[PDB]
Amino acid sequence: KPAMVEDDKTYPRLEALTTAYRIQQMRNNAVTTLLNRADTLKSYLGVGVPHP
Amino acid sequence: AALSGLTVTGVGYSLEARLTNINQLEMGLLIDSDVQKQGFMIPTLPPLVIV
Repeated sequence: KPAMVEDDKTYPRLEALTTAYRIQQMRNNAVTTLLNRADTLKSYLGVGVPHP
Repeated sequence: AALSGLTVTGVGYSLEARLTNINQLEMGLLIDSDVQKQGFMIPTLPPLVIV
């Protein structure tokens, strides 16, 4: 922000920052983690093979 | 007869704009004060005599 003027258009409220934070933590990173876990299991164990 | 043959074409332009630095970023004219000290001394002069 230019820090001698207050704004509501060049600056949406803190709610926008919180929304970006929540979406980033909850959706994209979690989905990436789940898919990477799936690919890791695929790579390590093969298919249909139960290890002791 | 006077205008016979004249051709007129536009070439270019120049644009006048200021940069509205709301955050301020600019040099400018400084203003300060200075003092000159000067002194003036008084001598003596040759004397008149009565005898």
